[PDB]
Amino acid sequence: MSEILVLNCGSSSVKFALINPHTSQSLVTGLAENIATKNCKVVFKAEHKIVKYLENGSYKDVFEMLKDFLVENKHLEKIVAIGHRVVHGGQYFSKSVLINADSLEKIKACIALAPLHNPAHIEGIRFCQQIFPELPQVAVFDTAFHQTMPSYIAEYAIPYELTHKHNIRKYGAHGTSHKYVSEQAAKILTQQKANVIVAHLGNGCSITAVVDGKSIDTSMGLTPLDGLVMGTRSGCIDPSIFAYISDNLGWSVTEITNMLNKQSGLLGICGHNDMREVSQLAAKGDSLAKLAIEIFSHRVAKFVASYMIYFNKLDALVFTGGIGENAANIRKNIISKLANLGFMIDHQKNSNSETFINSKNSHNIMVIATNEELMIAQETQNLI
Amino acid sequence: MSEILVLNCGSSSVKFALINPHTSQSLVTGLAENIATKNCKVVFKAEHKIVKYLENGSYKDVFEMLKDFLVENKHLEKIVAIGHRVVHGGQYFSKSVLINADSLEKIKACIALAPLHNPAHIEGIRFCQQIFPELPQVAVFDTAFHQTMPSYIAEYAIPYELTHKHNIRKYGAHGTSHKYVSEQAAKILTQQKANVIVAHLGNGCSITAVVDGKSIDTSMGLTPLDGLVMGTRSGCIDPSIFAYISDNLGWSVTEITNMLNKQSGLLGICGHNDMREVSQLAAKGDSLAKLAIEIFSHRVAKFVASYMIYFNKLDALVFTGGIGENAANIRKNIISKLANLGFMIDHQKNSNSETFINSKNSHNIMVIATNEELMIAQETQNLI
Repeated sequence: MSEILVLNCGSSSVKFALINPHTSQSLVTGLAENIATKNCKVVFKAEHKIVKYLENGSYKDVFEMLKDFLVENKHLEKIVAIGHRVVHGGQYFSKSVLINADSLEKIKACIALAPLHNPAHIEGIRFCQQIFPELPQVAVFDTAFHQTMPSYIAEYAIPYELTHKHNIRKYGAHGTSHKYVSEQAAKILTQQKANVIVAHLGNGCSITAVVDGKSIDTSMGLTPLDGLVMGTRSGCIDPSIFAYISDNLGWSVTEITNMLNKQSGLLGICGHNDMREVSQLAAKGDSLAKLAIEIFSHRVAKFVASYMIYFNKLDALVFTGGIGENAANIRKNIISKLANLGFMIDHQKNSNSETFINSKNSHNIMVIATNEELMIAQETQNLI
Repeated sequence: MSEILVLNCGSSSVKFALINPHTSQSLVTGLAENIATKNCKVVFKAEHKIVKYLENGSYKDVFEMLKDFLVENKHLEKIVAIGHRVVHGGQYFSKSVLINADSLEKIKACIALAPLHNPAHIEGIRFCQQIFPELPQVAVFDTAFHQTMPSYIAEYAIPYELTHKHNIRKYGAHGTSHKYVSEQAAKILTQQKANVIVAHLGNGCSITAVVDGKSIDTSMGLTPLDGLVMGTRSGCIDPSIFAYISDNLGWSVTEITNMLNKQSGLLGICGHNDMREVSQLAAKGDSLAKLAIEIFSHRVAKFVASYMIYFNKLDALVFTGGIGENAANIRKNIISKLANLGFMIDHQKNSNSETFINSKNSHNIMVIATNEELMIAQETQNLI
């Protein structure tokens, strides 16, 4: 009957789920958003949906409302631990860990590496210590899975001292998703270990080569900004743009970096960050939306192609994430761009988002739902 | 019997060659260095090498000395035109052009794209207008060849206004070498234009996908900093490194960019920028030199793999440039990493850098010497 409270704390949002690790069931899921604004609200999804508005609600208010809900609905007594999604564990963590003085010190040190992510994770952990004092807590790092990437792949071609004294290298992210999905792939294919390429396509997008079950290369970088085109993130770009923009427009590094993270990607190209809206606009003939789809899909194809280098035999190309799981048109586009590499879609299977969507003469092409919350619950249960 | 004078006019240097476009023969080559300093000197290489020192010689003094040499050795009368290398032609130039007020205006508008070179190119042209008034002049752009890249490939995923108002996109470079080499490959391979991937590996390194003789994708970006690992340039790196260094170490955009351009690449990794010295050190057992070679070679292999998407049938992978033409160990290492993609080297053919260096069961792998000065002479001849 034990449950794990799973959290993903963001700058103005808290995503939560109550999961039974023994049954793998998600009993309650929810999302607080627009925190610290007049539009603050918390959506609870249990048997039925309940939306609770809290004008000007703070992060602490949100946690108190979450606790109130757990108490009133008699979940608090069943909860044995809290698992936190933490984006960046730097070179410190290659697996999940209990939250205590040491791990917290390290998570704090990694703020430098993921300044747009780790502060909120830590704030969440602190609220939980205050509000659920007697529960053990676990951190599950989106960089952990990628810690197996070898130096010749992960390191950049920069001064030794920057690499080693300042820990600058490729870390990747979405690790929990890539781990969960690649393990699911091996299970479905009845393999002990997966040899797959996993494309996690959602608001953020990344892709990872998994060889014998371990990440060997991945698209995000020092931070989740790098690699694929995303909702508001640029992904790959010539570092020369900093000097160019600074010299010519006078923007600061902070301003340029904010633009790459918040005003770029699909949003920058066509004016919409939501791929669903972009698809609908493109279908109606919007030229920029159509272009955004081409740039997005072509870059995914280029990464898949590049990762073929790692495989004597590729078990499967796997789609996951909000877009990967649901957007048949995007999967079709990416696969059409991979025709020369022996990938081919079965349109009927694709339209239904089946587990396998490839035709007969093609590498396996799979659609697998990610479940980061369940993975976090399991990682957490393992440590208590 | 006619001759073309080929120039690369830099801020403190003039590289020159006298070429017969019809016989393809380079009659004289040379380099003026340290112009307007105590150590100003001009090297002339014809039958033998001659070094002429000219303490504090002006850029104008250099040109008069060049003229004097061409008069004294009876070359001047045979010269029919002057071809100028221009590093960046933006979106204005997709081919070589005769120099006139119009084209000069356009070149001037590209200054922001190459702020340290395009001015020196222009000044050199003006010196030539004064000193060789009778001769037609042609500009040949390192960026022109890549102007066939389609927008969904060349554009970054950034705000529309940055792309279009401010011309921020991938331009690539080494265009004159990629064009010349793919042209040579076409003469050797089949009846049609070449379908080849060209890896130009020298002090700068870039790789290009050429389909039916036209560039469709290439590794350098806005400037020649991006893409492959090079002697002192980082190539690809997470843009997030700017905020990290600026915020944590307090460096300026200029200092960070200088670091990526001048202290990175092989030099940054192992302490040596010259690939020959890196190879020699690695061969004696230096593990960092070995790592530098692994990082360098793997990145080339990743780009080759990524470019496979463009080809129904790849005609050849082609190595060129100072390293590509001469470094058998480096080519062997790169092809080694491409084993899963059906590339295999023949060691004895590789040892002599033969036209074909692949073994029996392999895509074609070639070594073709580049000759950018000849290409500039041919482009120039074509317009006069």
